[PDB]
This record gives sequence, structure tokens and C-alpha cells, in this order.
Amino acid sequence: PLSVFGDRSTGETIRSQNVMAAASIANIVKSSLGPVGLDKMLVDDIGDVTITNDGATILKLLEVEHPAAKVLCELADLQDKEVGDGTTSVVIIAAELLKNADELVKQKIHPTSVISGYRLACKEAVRYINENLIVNTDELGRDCLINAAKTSMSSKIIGINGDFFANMVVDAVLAIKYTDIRGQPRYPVNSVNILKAHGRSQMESMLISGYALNCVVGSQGMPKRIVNAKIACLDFSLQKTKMKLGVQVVITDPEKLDQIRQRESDITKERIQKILATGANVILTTGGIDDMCLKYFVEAGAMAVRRVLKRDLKRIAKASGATILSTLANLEGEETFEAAMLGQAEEVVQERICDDELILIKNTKARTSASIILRGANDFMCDEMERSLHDALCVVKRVLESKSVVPGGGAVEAALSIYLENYATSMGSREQLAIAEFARSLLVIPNTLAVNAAQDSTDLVAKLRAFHNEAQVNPERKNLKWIGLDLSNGKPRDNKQAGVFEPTIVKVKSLKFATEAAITILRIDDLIKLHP
Amino acid sequence: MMPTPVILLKEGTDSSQGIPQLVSNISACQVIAEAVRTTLGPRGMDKLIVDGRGKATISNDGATILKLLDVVHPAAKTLVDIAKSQDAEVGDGTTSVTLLAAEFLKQVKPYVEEGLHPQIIIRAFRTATQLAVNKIKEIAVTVKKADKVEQRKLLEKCAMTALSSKLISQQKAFFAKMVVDAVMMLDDLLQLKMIGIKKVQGGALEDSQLVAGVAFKKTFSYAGFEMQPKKYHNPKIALLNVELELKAEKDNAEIRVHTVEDYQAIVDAEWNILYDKLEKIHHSGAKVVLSKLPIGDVATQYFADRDMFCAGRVPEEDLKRTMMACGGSIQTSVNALSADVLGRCQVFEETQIGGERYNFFTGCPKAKTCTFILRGGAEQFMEETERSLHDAIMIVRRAIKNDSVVAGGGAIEMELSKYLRDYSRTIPGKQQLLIGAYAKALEIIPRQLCDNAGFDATNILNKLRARHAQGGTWYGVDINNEDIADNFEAFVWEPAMVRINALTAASEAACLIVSVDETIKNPRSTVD
Amino acid sequence: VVSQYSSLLSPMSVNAVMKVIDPATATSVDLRDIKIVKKLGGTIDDCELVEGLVLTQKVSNSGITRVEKAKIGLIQFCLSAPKTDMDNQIVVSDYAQMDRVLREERAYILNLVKQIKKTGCNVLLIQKSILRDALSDLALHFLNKMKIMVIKDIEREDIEFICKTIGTKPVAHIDQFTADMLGSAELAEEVNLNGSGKLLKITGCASPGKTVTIVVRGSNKLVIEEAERSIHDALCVIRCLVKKRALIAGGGAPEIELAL
Amino acid sequence: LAGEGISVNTGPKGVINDWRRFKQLETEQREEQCREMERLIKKLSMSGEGFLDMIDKEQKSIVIMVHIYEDGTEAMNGCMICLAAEYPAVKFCKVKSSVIGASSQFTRNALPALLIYKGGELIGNFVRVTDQLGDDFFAVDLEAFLQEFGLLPEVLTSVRNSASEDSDLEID
Amino acid sequence: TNDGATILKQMQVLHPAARMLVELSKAQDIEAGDGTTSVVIIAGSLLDSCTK
Ligand SMILES: Nc1ncnc2c1ncn2[C@@H]1O[C@H](COP(=O)(O)OP(=O)(O)O)[C@@H](O)[C@H]1O
Ligand SMILES: Nc1ncnc2c1ncn2[C@@H]1O[C@H](COP(=O)(O)OP(=O)(O)O)[C@@H](O)[C@H]1O
Ligand SMILES: Nc1ncnc2c1ncn2[C@@H]1O[C@H](COP(=O)(O)OP(=O)(O)O)[C@@H](O)[C@H]1O
Ligand SMILES: [Mg+2]
Ligand SMILES: [Mg+2]
Ligand SMILES: [Mg+2]
Repeated sequence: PLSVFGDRSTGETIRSQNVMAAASIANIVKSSLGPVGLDKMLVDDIGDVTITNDGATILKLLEVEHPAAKVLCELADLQDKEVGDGTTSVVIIAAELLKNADELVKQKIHPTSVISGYRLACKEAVRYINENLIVNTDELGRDCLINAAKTSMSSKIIGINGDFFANMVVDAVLAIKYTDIRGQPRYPVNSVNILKAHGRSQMESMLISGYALNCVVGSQGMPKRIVNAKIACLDFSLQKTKMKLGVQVVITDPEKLDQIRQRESDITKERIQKILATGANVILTTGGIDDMCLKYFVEAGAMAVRRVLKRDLKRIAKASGATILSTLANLEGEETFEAAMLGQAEEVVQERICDDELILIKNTKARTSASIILRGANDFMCDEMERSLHDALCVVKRVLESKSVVPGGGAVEAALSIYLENYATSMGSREQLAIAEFARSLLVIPNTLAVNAAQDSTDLVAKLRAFHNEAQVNPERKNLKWIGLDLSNGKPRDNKQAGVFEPTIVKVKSLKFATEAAITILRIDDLIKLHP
Repeated sequence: MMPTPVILLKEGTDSSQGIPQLVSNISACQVIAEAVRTTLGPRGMDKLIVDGRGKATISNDGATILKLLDVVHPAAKTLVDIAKSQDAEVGDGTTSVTLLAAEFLKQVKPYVEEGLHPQIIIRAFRTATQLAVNKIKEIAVTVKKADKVEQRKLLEKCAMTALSSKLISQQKAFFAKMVVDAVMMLDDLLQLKMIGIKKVQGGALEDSQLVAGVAFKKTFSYAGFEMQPKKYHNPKIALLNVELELKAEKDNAEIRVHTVEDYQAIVDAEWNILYDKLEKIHHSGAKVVLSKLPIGDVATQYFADRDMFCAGRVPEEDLKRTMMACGGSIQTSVNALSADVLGRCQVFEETQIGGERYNFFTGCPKAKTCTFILRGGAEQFMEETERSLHDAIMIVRRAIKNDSVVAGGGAIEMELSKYLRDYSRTIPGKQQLLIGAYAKALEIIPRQLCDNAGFDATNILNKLRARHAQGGTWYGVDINNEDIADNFEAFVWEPAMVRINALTAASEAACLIVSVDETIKNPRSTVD
Repeated sequence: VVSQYSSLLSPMSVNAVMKVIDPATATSVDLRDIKIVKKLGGTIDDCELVEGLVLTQKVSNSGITRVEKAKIGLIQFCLSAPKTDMDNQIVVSDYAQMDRVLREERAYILNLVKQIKKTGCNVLLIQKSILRDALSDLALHFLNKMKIMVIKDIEREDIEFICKTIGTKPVAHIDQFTADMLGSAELAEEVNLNGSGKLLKITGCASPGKTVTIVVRGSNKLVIEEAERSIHDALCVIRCLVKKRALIAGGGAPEIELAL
Repeated sequence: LAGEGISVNTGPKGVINDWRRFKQLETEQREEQCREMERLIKKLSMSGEGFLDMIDKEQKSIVIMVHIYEDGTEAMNGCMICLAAEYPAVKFCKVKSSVIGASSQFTRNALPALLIYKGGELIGNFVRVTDQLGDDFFAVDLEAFLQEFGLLPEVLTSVRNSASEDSDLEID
Repeated sequence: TNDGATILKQMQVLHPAARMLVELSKAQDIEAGDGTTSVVIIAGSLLDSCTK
């Protein structure tokens, strides 16, 4: 009757398929949650091997066919983009919410009522988190940042070495700190150039008090160490001059060909002479440099680096005070290069790192910059350290920007579950079931942590819920709001005292994104799949 | 895992172990329960299944639907097995057992996913089932008066309740009275083979009748049969197992003669043997002759000459029913055809029923058998009517064995769930969650009733829970009134043993499914 | 699906329709004057009703953002080496000519940039060009030294909307580029959407035009598309109120009354 | 036997589902047939879906060559591996003839196939290269032979360098 | 999507009557903007009555 060239699913079938797909995506990454979680290996069809614990990377690398699974994968990607941490918790929470909402729907509860209940529960959870479970970081000091970094690097390849990696992360983030208009301290992460090089152990990873380039000097005749570096940043190639498309050379008097050919290279020669005449020592360009210009730099005893990355060049110019010049043209139609466009550094060296060389611009002036050189056993290990390091940097940035943190280890989830199951009795008649299911779904995080720890999940979560219920009922027991999970010993523990923190924005964004994804999937009750 | 040139098991062996395989087993059980989910209750609907040969089976019976389903999942087969067990021991509740088991598994699935040890769940199921069975036995209503009228009414009400879910539910009182009447005439053992069920195409349901005797189809009459009278007013019936026709005396017999006089003597001797058997039958005084073995045309004409009715090739079960109704004895030899070995009925007659000829033996005062003659517009119609009447007959037989009844419509399960929740509120707490899950899963049947009827399940569930909590034992789902009502006063009655067996089988299936941790599938041999 | 965010979306739709048409003496609403911008990220609660215009194009003049008291200028000519419509070649037969070629090219580019700057313009929009380079690196450097925001690759079909929103009159030749053809605006800033892309917002314009822009945010693309469709439905409903201003009850009442 | 004007009418629109399914299957076989016909007869005289959608995809500005083989194939495979190590920008790959299901003549007399694709068209169809190349020539010989026709395209980091758009801003 | 016009035009219907209903929904969207599902349901019910 429809005569539609495709398959159709309607009613319970499509809802069950969507929930099964979401649950499968959840179960894919449920084994990499919490410090007792374990990494996974992803192998391509060409033999490429990837070892990672990050949920977003795992979901990006996998091939996904079902649209709901695609929704969850893009939810994880969005959570990574907007926050940088919690990319697994958001997926798990969204899948659990979808499962509980589908169970409610199978109980003949209309999906609109469930959606309204989920919206109310999300709003009240955000409000309760912002009003009760936040901890101000002003009175905690640098220990708060250290603990946040250590918590973020748990369940990662650099977990046990956290005592050192957290110091590195905090130092780098504080080094790249700057202030903008209206006095907001902004921390531009991704300005920390993360360099990888296998070899010696992790503890030999170096935090550079400057910048690091993954490139070497163009010529072997140039010195590989300059003390008082006058860095000149350029955005144009230094090679033989060639006329543009609209300019053509036509010779009628043969005596002028030699002069033409000489001028052709003398133009670049005089440009290099103008650049060197101001005392420049290090010359970095995004374009290439041919042989004669390299020799010109060699004879002057000055560095010259070609094919420098644009972002690296911009960072070097910003840190050292230099300005990038795409051309040597002033405001009076001449070629010139003043000393004002020269950045300065305390030292520029080409260091050797495991049979390979890289350039270290050390201790730039007028601005502090940082870079990290990661040393690992092999390439996969270095990649995983880089991913974990980026996650830690993002967490520290979130903590420094917004000065509120919340206890970790499922304490927030248990407190929210207790508060929501108490609050659901206050409003509505059919939405109360939805809010109760939201509270129950919020408990998937501590349960997953306990399961990963191979502990008694039921008893441990029951004890956590009892502690939080006592905290919420007794007004003189507010100190129990911080009772999290001690995964090493499998017992409840005051996580705020133990130093297990995480940014409030992580939880807020995870809750909002998971609620929106569950709502989006829940509206679907009919599928049409046209044949290709 | 490494290729390991020499391998342990046979190549192609599939193994699944851990929590995920248990979760998959639970999901398969839910899938099986969904296939018979909508067939429960007066508002239930039938299912049609087509086999490879193209035959279609229409049935509301859970056991039949599960049998026609070609399940291959090892965990899913347990639900079909327990449905078969419930059909065998009870005959009703085959849809309820699968739903109960699947709901148990669904309720305990979240605890399984979080690492709960299966043995705890098994122990909780055993304890809850024991308590529920004890409660059912305690609160079941029985009347220790042995009054014929009230016991008959109880049988009829149980039959109507067991019948008020099929396509014959419109005439449920009529068929219930027929079934109770048929069962009451069985002697001591209530053997199912003593209740003949004949299906005749054409005619309405109300045209179906119960015969106080035996009736069977006409069986390939020979020539000269139409010359026999087809009605007798006090016949004597000769129940025989004899081949009455000219034939070789023995398969290995050989006749050797060397004279034409001996040849004529031999042919006359064969004819005289046949005529002597027929003469003995005739002077036995019988007017109706029935035989397992064929009755030849010569014997048919001989009996027509004497104004008797004959019928050969009668099926064995039909002759057994005729013997038990008229009160004779099946004879392999006709030499001693005494008076006591002859059946007797008040009226014998051959009548046409929907394009078929049937022989009727009515008026038997001491008959111990019956004969259902079912009418309908299609063969599947008669098949489903026979299945429904079989369910009713089994229920009536069980009620005869013990008249212990509980109210239906989910009232018994509300009482059990309330009792189990009250018990679970008084234990440490590890078993409390599992017993509470069991009590919650006990609510599946009334919820399914409401869903099938098109109600709002949540409101009816809340009303039933509130009614049972503050007092009231037999309050269940009232389909017609869109509300709840006291089902015991509404005569929605169920034998207690039905629910006892249902709970026991569901609990055993759930425990067996949970107790399995690994599944191994050896590669198929001789695939052909 | 935006029934939950209705409390924010419906006033936004009403304001969007009212700000684009004259409440009196109006018989129709041109919905193409209400631009919808779909940006991934955030939630539906992050939808905005910016009064000016938002351009997805990035700023070529990196290092300068958030121009205040902007004098926006929209040009349709190219800031590159001279090139006539006729095919043209520059023949050099002497080294002095070869040097004078690029000397005069630099002088011409500097003259163009100085002429642009002298009008007081500080934000420049350049129409997309496919024949010749619209904005050369030399011109970009000259504009950067004079502290002018440069925005190239402006779509041809967007010229009318931009001119209506800001009031800039398009310029196709430097001779007619004068201060009276610039569109004064309160502020023009490029804003980052929490690391999920960059948007350029021009909010606050002297003598604002009759155009509005709605920014739609969401967790995933599907809900963004559905939110856009629902907002379009709301705008169409308000348009249906604009012409044939008659209202009836919903809820199936008209259908049952018609049946009776 | 009349009514030549059948005018099937409602038929095609009432059974359009099966007709369109068969059309889709036939077209799916059609792309494979068109791809395989570019080799047979055209040059022979003088999973398959993976190959099809690998040829369909990727940029037209990158030269991609494929090799057809059956189990001196090993020497040419080694030379191809050496060229891949020498030309990372290229995406050397090989596929069995039986997977493609080519003609029997190609299998029996055209085992060494050097098929080069550039933007969906055959810029080179070197087939049975035994005679004009040899049996044990090294990778450099193959590189020179292929570069003589102008078909093949003309430092080392430590391990890796690659990893919001806010690069770095010190502005107050 | 919940929009009737989008649902109708997003799936190929292969039947002339269904295609004309899709065009009807598109026209209703052009003129009014909403009610695209209601007009199609009205047309379907009208043809249902036309059968009897
Ligand atoms: N030392 C710790 N003790 C207890 N819980 C922790 C500890 N470190 C992290 N957690 C908790 O483990 C959970 C899982 O974090 P993880 O999965 O590693 O982050 P992501 O979700 O970004 O991958 C977090 O919610 C955090 O609260
Ligand atoms: N008149 C009635 N009102 C409400 N419920 C009824 C009524 N009659 C039967 N039921 C319910 O129907 C169920 C039996 O359904 P049915 O499919 O016939 O057999 P099974 O027990 O195999 O499911 C019983 O649990 C009983 O509670
Ligand atoms: N709150 C409400 N209560 C009752 N009916 C409503 C309500 N909101 C919308 N409706 C009805 O739902 C019908 C469908 O509207 P909608 O789905 O938005 O677009 P379409 O008319 O294209 O389906 C409308 O005719 C309207 O009368
Ligand atoms: Mg983390
Ligand atoms: Mg029954
Ligand atoms: Mg509408």
C-alpha cells in the first residue's frame, strides 16, 4: 500500500533497535571508566595499531552504521570539543537514560511525559550541583590544580607518574597564561606544542621553558647554537626571483640577457642583505630556501630554518615579540627591515633526541611559552601519553577559568540520585516516574566504576546512597556530600579530602548533552530506510 | 589468542562466556515471551503460523504457538519446555509461565549486569517461590460440603474462566456446560481417550452437540449396504474383531486335492465357514455388527437380508468407546457370542451431518464415554475449538481431583506480590532487592491483561496495589467495566494448582537460565 | 521537539517577524529577510536573535578583532596587481624595467590601500572573486599595518542582505569609494563558540535595516535541523497572522464543528 | 493471438518494487562490468565492491595503481613494496583476479598486470610485462621504466609532531 | 523530523496519487507554512469516503 522502495520499522521495534544500538555503543567503552579501567587496542584493515583509553578517540576510529550509534559518537565528539574530559561518562549516561526512558515507554508512558520529566530532572540536577556540590578553588591553592590534574590522568598510561605529570601540566598551563580585555585570565591551551619522541622512560619527559620546533637547520654549515638570538620570522620564500604570470621577458638586444639573469638572483641577495644588516641571528620562514640563500646565511654565521609550520611560527613570533612579515614593503614603497621586527630569545639550540634533532628556542622574552617533549617506549605509548596529557591540560584550563570543582568518584552522581528521587514526589503525576528513572540512570557511573574494580557493586553503591541520604536528611551532616568511592580499597571515602576533584563544567555539560541526546533519540518511533 | 597449529577443540567451535552471554540469554527469553505476549486474557488475539509445506495453524494456546515456533536458541528452548510441562501437568497457563519467567529474568537483568553472583539470585528465587506456593495453598478457597449443585457450579465457573479467552468465548457457557457434563460421566480415571472429539465442517458453533454415547463416521460401506435399515429402537450390538469375508484360511495354508469332488467340497467348505460365522452372529441376537477388520460384500448382503446394520474397519478407539458406552466386549472369536458380550443402546441411527454420514449410539444409561461433534466454517476453526475444549476438559479434571480455587484476573498475583514485598521488607537487604524484584515481576500478568484490553496499565496497577494493600484479596482486572472488581464475586475462578505449577515452572526455568555461565556450540556434523 | 524550549523560541520568533516588517500597512512577510544560521555545539537553549548579521567567513587580518565604532566598507573590486579585462602582458627587455615592474606594482597596491584607509574605514568586506586574486598578500599586509579588519570571500548572493542589514553601498571601483558609502556600526567582533567554531557578529548599526538573524545551536546536527524547521514553522504561522488576520481555536475544534 | 497493443498500464506502477530492486542489482553488476571491460579486449587484444568503491573514491590528482595477481610475482611484489617505501604519497595496492572474476584468457596469459588509475580513467594499462621488463629486474629498473613515460610522481622527523583555533595571544 | 512536507518529500513514494499528495503538502507549506500533515490526512480521509 505504501509502495515505498525501502524497509520500514514502527512502534516497539524501532525503539528497541535504537536502544540496543545505544547500549552496544555504551558497552563498547564501559570497560575504560575510572582508574581501574583498562585501555583498548584498535587495529585498522592495513595493520595500523592504536592503543587508547579516551572514549572520543575510540568512537571516532570505529565504523558505525546505526544512526543512534552515530548520534552517541557525535555526542562524545562534541563533549570532547567543548570540555575535553568526560567523553566516556557522557556516552554511558546517555545510553542509560535512553534505556530507562524506553522501559518507561514500554510501560505505556507517553514519550512526551518522559521527555518533560528528563528536562525537569536535568534542570534540577544542574541547579543542585551549582548550589550544593561545588567547591571554591580560591582557598585550596595550587594543590587543587595538582589534584585535578592527577584525577584527570588516572585511568591513563601516565597515571602512576601523576605526581610528576601534574606538576608538568600545571607549570605549562600557568606559563601560557595571559589576560585579555575586561580582565579575564584566559589560558590558551593548544599553544603548548606537544612533541613526541620514543626512547628513555616517561620520567625523562621535558617541559621546555620556551618553544620546541620539529624541524632542523636547512644547511649543515650553519651553527647549531646561538646565545643571543635575534629571531626574524618571515612568511615568504627565499629563492630565485621569478616574474608573475602577467610579466614576460622578451629580448631584442642580446647584450642585456646577462644583466637580466644577474638581477634575477641579486634581488633575493639584496633582500637577504637587508635582513642580515639589522643583526638578525635566527631566521624562520614558512616557505622554502634554496642553496644560494642558505650559503648566504652560512657565511654570516646565522641560523635559517625552512618549511616552518604557520601555527608554530605564529606562536614563536608572539612569544619572542617578533612580528611575521609576509613581505619587505614599508609605507613609502621601499624594501626595508627595521630592528623593531626582531624577536629575542635567551638561547636557540638544535638538540638531539633519540637519533633525531629538533630546535629549542629557550627562554623567550616579553612572553612566557611552554612546550612538552614526551619520551616513551614506542610510538603507540607516546601517542597515548599525548592524548592523556591533552586531557589533563584541558581539565586544568577548565579548573583555572571557572574556579568551581566538584568531588569525583561518583559522589556527585549519588547525591544527585538521592536528591532527584526525593524531589520527584513534589511535581507532576506522570513526570515523577521520569525523574525517578533519571535519578536511577545517574547511578550508572559508580556502578561501572565498582564493576571495573571487580568489587561488590551492589553493596558499595548501597553504602554510598545511604551516606548521601544521611547527608541530605540530617542538616548537621553536610560533610558527607563529599563521600566518593575509593576504588583501590573498595570502600566509601571522602573524595574532597582525598583530593579527587573535577571541573563542575564537565558534569554540567555531560548532563545537558546526555539529556539532549536521549530526548532526540526518544522522539523517534518510525524508521524508513530507502534502498540505495 | 594465537592460531596454535594444533588446536584444542574442533575447528569452528563457538564459545560464549561471561556476563554478556547471560544478558543475551535473558534477551532471547524476552524475545520468546513477546511472541505469545498478546494472546493472554479475554481480549487476547490469535497467532497464525505457516510451515514450510504451507499449512497454516491458528491458535491462541501458548504451548501450541511455542511448539510451532522453530526455536534454536539454547536458552530460549527452556521457555518452550516449561510451556510444554505446564500443558502436560495442568493444560492451562501455558501463556502465563513464559511471561512470568521472562519477567523474572528482566527484573534480575540489572543486578546481573552489575556483577551480582548468580547463586544469590537463585537462592532468592527459590525462597520467594516457596513462600508464594505456601501462600497460595493457605489462601485458596475450598468448600468442604460435597454438595452436588455447588460443586457442579464450581466446575462450570472454572470451565467458563478457562474458556473466556478463545474464539468460542461468546458461547462459553454452552461449551462449559457441555464439558462439565462430559467429564462427569467419566468413570474413575478421567482418561482423555474416553472423550471422543469429532470435527465436522459446516454449521455454527451452537450446532455442535455432545452425544451421551458414541458416534463415528461411516467407514467405506460395501455394495448392498444401502439396503440395510438405518434405525433401530432397541438393538443389540456385536462388538467384534473379526474379518468377515471370503479369504484364504491361513497365509501359509495350502490345499492339495486330486478329485473334482474334493474341489467342490473345498469351495463349499470355504463358503460354509463364512456362512457359519455369519449364522452364529445372526443367532447371537444382535442387530448391529461392528468390526475392526474389514467386513466383505458377501457379509454385507447377508446382514442386509436379515435386516441388520454392519460396519467394518471401525477404528480401535471408536470400538473402545462403543464398548464402554453400550456395555459389551470386543470379541475376536464368534463361537461364544453370549448375551453379556453384546452391547446395548436405546437408539441407533445413521444421520447426515454437514455432508457426512455418522452412526449414532444414543440412549445409553450407564455410558462412561462421550463424543464431541464440533461444527465450524474451516478446519482450523474446528482445530482451535478442539484445543479450547481440551483446555477446559483438563481444567475440569483437575478441579474434580481437588476443588481448591483462587480468583483470576491477576488478583492472586497482586496478593502474592503484596505478601512477598511485605516479607522482603523484613530481611537484611541483599535478598530484599531480589525478592522485591520477584514481587514486581509477579505483576506482569495483570499489566499484560490491561495492555491487551487497551486499558491504561499504570492506573489499574496502582488501583489494584492500593486495594490489596489496605485490605482485599480477590480484587483483579475487570475487562468489561474498564476498572477493577472483586473477581471471586465475579466468578473468575482458577484452580490453585494451575498457579502453583505456573510459579514452580517459571522459577525453575529462571534459575536454570541464570545458573548457566558459558555456552559452547560444536560444529554441525552431516549438514546434508 | 522544541516544545521544551518553546518558552525561549516563541518570543524569539515573534520578535523576528515583528522586527522585519512594518506592523502597520503590511500584507506579507518576506521570510528570506530572516537569516537562519546553524552552528553545531551547545544546546537549543543557546539560540540567539542577533539584530545585525553574522558572517561565517573568518578574518584574514589575523591578530586584530573586535573593532569598535566600525565603519564597514563593502568592495567588489580586487586588491591585487593591475589586470585589464583585455588580455595583457608586461614585456621587460632591461633589468631596470624588471625592478620597476614590482616597484610600481607595490606603489599601486599601496595607493589603493591608502585610498581605502583615507575614508575612515576600519572593517573591509571583499566580494568573492574567481577570475583574479581578490586580496593579495601585499594588500593584506598593507591593510594590517593600517589596522583594518579584512574579510574576503563574501558570497555574491549575500551582497543584498549585507547591504540591507548594515547600509553599506557596494563599491566596484576605487574612484567611487567614498566615506558616504560606508555603513557605521556599533561593534564588529569575531567570537568563538566554546571551541566549536568561530562566528563574526556585527551587532548595533546606525539606521538598522529590516533584517534579523537567528543563530541555532544544538548537541547534534539532527536536532539543529529540526529546530530550524520548527522555527520556520513558527515564522510561517506569524506570517499567516500578518495576512488574513483571523484566529480560530485549535485542538480539533474546527474539524468537529465542520463535521457537525 | 491478437491484441499486440498490450498497454500494460497499471502493471509497471503496481510491481515497481521488484522492478527497481532488479534494476539496482543489475546496475550494481553494471559498474563492475564497466570497470573490468576497460582491461579486457581494450588492452588484452593488443571483494569486487572493495575494488569498485576504492577506484570511485580518492582524489583525481593522485596516481593510484593496482596489481592483478594469482597464487615472477614475488619479485615484482617486492619491487612494488620498495617503491611504496620510496613513494609514500602513492597508494600501491593489489587484488586477485579471481576476486574480480576476470576472463580466463587474462588469467592464463596475462598474470602480471600493472594497472594505473588517475582520476577514474586508465592512463596506463601495462599487461603481461614479462617480455618488456624481465623476470628478476630490481625496483630501480621498474621505477625508471615507469618514470620514462611520465606517469610516476617526481627530511625525517623524530616520530611525530601533529596533534579551538586560539593559537596564542598575549594582547591585554 | 515531524514536518509533514519534509516527511512526505524525503521518501520516494513511487505512486502517482502519493506523489500528488506530496505536491499538495508542498503547496500547503508554501501558502500557509504549517498544517502540512493535516491537509494530507484530510485528503486521505476524503478519498476513503469516496471509496464507499
Ligand atoms: N582517584 C580516583 N578515585 C576515585 N574515582 C576517580 C579517581 N579518578 C577518577 N575517578 C572517577 O572516575 C570517573 C571516570 O573518569 P574517566 O573515564 O577516566 O574520564 P573520561 O570519562 O574523560 O574518560 C570520573 O568520573 C572520576 O570521577
Ligand atoms: N473474565 C475475566 N476477567 C479478567 N481476567 C480473566 C478473565 N478470564 C480469564 N482471565 C485471565 O486470563 C488469564 C488466562 O489467559 P489464557 O490465555 O486463556 O490462558 P493462560 O493462562 O495460558 O494465559 C488468567 O490469568 C486470568 O487471570
Ligand atoms: N496544546 C494542544 N492541545 C490540543 N491540540 C493541539 C495542541 N497543540 C497543537 N494541537 C493540534 O495539533 C494539530 C497538528 O499541529 P502540528 O503537528 O503542529 O502541525 P500539522 O498541522 O502540520 O500536523 C493542530 O491542528 C493543532 O490543532
Ligand atoms: Mg577523564
Ligand atoms: Mg487459559
Ligand atoms: Mg503545526
